[PDB]
Amino acid sequence: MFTGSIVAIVTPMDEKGNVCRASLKKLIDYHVASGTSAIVSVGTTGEFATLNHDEHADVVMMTLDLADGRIPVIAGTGANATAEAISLTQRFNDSGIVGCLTVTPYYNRPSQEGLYQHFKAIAEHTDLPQILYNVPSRTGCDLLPETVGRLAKVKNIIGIKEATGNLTRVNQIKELVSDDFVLLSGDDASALDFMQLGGHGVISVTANVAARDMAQMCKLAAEGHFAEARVINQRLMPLHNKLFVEPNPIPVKWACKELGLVATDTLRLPMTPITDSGRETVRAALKHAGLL
Amino acid sequence: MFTGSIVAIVTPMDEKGNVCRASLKKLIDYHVASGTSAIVSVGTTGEFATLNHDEHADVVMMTLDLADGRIPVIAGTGANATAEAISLTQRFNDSGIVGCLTVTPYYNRPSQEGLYQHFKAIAEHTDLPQILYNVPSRTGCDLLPETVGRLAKVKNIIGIKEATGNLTRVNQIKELVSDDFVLLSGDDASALDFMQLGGHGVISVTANVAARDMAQMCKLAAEGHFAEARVINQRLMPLHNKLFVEPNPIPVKWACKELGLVATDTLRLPMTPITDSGRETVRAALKHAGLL
Amino acid sequence: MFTGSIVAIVTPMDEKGNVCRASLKKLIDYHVASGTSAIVSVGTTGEFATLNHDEHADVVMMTLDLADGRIPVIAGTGANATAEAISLTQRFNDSGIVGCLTVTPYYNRPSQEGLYQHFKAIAEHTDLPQILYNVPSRTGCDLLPETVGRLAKVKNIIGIKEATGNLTRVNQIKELVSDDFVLLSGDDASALDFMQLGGHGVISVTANVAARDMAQMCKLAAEGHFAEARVINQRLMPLHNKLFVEPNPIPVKWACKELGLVATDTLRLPMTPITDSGRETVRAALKHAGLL
Amino acid sequence: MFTGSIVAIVTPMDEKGNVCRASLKKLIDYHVASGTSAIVSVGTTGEFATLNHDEHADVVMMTLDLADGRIPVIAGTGANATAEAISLTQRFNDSGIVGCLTVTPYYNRPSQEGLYQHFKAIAEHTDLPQILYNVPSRTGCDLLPETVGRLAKVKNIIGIKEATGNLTRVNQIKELVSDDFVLLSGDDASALDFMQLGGHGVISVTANVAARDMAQMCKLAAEGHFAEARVINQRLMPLHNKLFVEPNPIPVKWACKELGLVATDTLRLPMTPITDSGRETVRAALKHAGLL
Ligand SMILES: [K+]
Ligand SMILES: [K+]
Ligand SMILES: [K+]
Ligand SMILES: [K+]
Ligand SMILES: [K+]
Ligand SMILES: [K+]
Ligand SMILES: [K+]
Ligand SMILES: [K+]
Repeated sequence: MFTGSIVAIVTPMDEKGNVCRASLKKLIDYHVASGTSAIVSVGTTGEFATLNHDEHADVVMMTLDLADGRIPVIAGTGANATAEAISLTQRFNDSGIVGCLTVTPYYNRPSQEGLYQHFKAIAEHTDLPQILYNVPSRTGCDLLPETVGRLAKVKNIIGIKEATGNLTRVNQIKELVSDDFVLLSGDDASALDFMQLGGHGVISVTANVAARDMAQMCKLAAEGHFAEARVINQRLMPLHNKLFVEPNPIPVKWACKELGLVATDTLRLPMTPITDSGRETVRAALKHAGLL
Repeated sequence: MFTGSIVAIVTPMDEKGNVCRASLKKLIDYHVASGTSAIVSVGTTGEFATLNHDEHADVVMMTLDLADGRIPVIAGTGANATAEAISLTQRFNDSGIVGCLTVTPYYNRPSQEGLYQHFKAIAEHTDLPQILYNVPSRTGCDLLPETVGRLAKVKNIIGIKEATGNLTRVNQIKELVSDDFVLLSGDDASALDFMQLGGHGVISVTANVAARDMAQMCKLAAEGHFAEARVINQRLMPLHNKLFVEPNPIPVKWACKELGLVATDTLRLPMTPITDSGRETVRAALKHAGLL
Repeated sequence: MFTGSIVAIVTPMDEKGNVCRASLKKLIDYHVASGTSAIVSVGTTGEFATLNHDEHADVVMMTLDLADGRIPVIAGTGANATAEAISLTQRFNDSGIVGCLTVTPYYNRPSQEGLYQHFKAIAEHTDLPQILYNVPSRTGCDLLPETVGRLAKVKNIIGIKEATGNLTRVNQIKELVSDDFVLLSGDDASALDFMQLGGHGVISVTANVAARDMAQMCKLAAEGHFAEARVINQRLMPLHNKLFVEPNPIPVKWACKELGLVATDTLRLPMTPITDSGRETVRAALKHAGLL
Repeated sequence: MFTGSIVAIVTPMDEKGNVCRASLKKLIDYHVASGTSAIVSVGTTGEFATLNHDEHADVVMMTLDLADGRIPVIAGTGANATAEAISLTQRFNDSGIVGCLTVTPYYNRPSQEGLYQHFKAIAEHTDLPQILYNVPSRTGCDLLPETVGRLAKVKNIIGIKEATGNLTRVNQIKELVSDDFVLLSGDDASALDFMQLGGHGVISVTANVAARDMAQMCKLAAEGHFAEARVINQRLMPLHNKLFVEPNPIPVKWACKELGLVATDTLRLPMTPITDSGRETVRAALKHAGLL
């Protein structure tokens, strides 16, 4: 499933920074009960940067085992070297994931033609649906609508997570792709706007702690009930902003701990513990959302 | 060693995309003959992003072997996970490198406290000198002067490669650190200005192809002869700009090939071959510098 | 009238840079026949910068006389000194204009509180409806949604022309103002998106040469027929971009000459004649729109 | 005359918002005693935006009268319409000013060809020396080095106030102009760096309140004594930053009042009185500089 509220799920850790199976179970149960459409496993919010390929595959496989067929799982699979992306994708072929979320190469700043060759090569070598991921503020490069148009002609490139926050991208892309290509926001604060312009859903950080409200917001949006959706969005807006008051996923992991969804808020370096001022901002946002 | 013209050396490849030992030897001999001060091996221009850690280590070790003590070698050792950076650095402990060039984590956008903890942990697990490297256009992170001050207190953090192109940073950093902390430019087009303000050298892309001119420019600067240095700078300014007409190191590899310094201009995806227009542009820049 | 397609009309000039009454008549007749909602007289596109207060008032009065009750006229009235804005507004009180379009002070970069006092003072001293105008790329300051919310409580501050091109502003403002407050795009390339998010119309440059299509696009948008509107917008998109290929209103005046709507494309310094390359780009855009 | 520390002098006002002659005399005497090189009258810091042209001229003429030949006076003379700039400049022909400071047109965002034609027309209608002034954060326009080169060929265009804060511009401009073209900083916080790179002085906000320190800093720079100059710079760096904690000249007027240099800190809307927090911040900066 590639529409609606999709959670960019945390990778909960114990105090030593190893994956906490019990906490992950609790989250997956929460998303199944709360109507989340799908789970993105080991994306950005899942600390893809700091897990190696083996830990990464283990978390995706644990997620699939715990989901037990009840919710679809999408794996984070991007890399900044095309061979590495291909490699990582092969590990998931026939795993039971429904698709991959693959970020533009970071740090090396490829050209548009380089992005086109990168994602074309990845798609060629799997039968899994690929969702492109554009987030220039993190990567240093910006996959432009013209190149998305080119890539959308590849049979298994099926959509994009557009995290620029630049809402003009929705209809720039839409006009260049077919009606079945999925447009997903990657920017929780602008996501409702993104859906109102023609987007199909959101791959969300806020959904980690407000799963039911996110799922209902996205359904109302899909039905065209934007005024109703916006009431929900206004209650969630402080979270949409304050989950980034310190680097993601520092705030959202602390929030999940505060709600009791995970045992510890531990992260791996270079992520560091939430500051006291951040705890206060985040808990105020949680209370605005009605969650505490 | 950590002053003057330091080349950010290309990792020359064969047509298959693997290191070309004959080409590497030819470059290293060229830098020895030309008066280059040091070699940074497998930094950004060396394709750090697309070599695996074994491949990376092999290139460093080969470079050291071929240098044969004639020219000091600094290894690129950054990572966006602190554990990974510590592992990569440990590969080189007792190798013969003189220090490490370690980039701010990319993609995961840590806080300044995160950057402090990351670089301090790395510095604690080695005796090698550490050069911090700040290049926010690539990483999504900006290591601010205040934080560089805090880190400069760690015994083996000894300098910074400042690749913002923002020349105010020179004296902002200089006032927070001791007189022996080295300030190196990471932006060829502003590097002579950077030295004019107090910087000690440059880790240079241009020096791949204008090694003697860059070493002479930097000597003239260190001696206070800025007008004479500027004449050299003006001859090189089109290369300083046009070696980034397509993503680095696409242009500089082509230029190396055109000058007969390497056998092929092959790179790894997502870097792609230079365009025809790019070739013309770089060729004009080489003609301007008097190299072709 | 403060909804639909509102034209930011050129001030047509003869070869000496004086207002050409015959050309202005022709434009006004064109807008009446083409279903334009209202005319903004001596706004940015009308060369407010280069007319003095007397020429400015004369053009607004000539526009009103030529309109002859058939189309509403809004006057550009902004200034960067609050006393000057008040002064200029008084000249129009009881002129027959329906409202004023008042830009944030330019060059002096006032605070939000300064913007609040500026526009509050202007509104206090007239009974005319005021439409606020935010265009940071020109002024150096950005009237933020919180301040718009404060100002919208003033009885005669009735709407905003939002020219940031940042579409998140639509619902940030909407949630802070009453349902009768008018939200108007000032960015033709994003205007349809702006209306789809809840905006009420556009104060448009493109409407100078595509009045009928703009009027129909905005009506379809108001009715919620966004797919139908978007077909029109895609035919107009090259104009929406290429009317800014050189500084506005250089392209649109040349376009109006090419269509025969005005006798000359003359402007006042520091605007200079369209380049040959600009003529070619603009005429290609006109042909894409079906206008030539 | 056009080197060293040039003060961008405040236009001190009474409580009604009109020029305070006693205050103006007190400032001018202060600059004479302090070793300030020249006075820019009714530039940006002098509230050019909120004085009418008669008021502006009166302030210039009063300043000249009070200077009584003891200190040279440069008039602010910019406008965003070329005709208006020519008129304002003509008011001062034979006045006794030594030159004019003329800003790039603001708001109307002319092209580089437009900027060339605007400044060349102005220079053609006077015998007075013209200092170009580039401050894109205020104007929406950036006068690039190439264009400054073209303009430097006009006999009476003799320098530039470069207020981008982008220090690469120093040597970019210097290489395109003759040795007698004057380069002045318009950014106090980077001005010592700007002089280190080859600039000839600063048109300074800080010099309103630290005139002797700024003149001594600039003398030390001209002589090549940068380390000694930097000590002065470090003492002043909090003022250089915090005189813009609220929009200029809000902080610097308050500071002048607090030091007893002017009778009131009144400004004209849309500038508003300093906030309490701003007062505390500026006061701390004055204490750091040793002035309070
Ligand atoms: K990693
Ligand atoms: K497809
Ligand atoms: K990699
Ligand atoms: K140290
Ligand atoms: K004007
Ligand atoms: K109102
Ligand atoms: K004014
Ligand atoms: K000249």
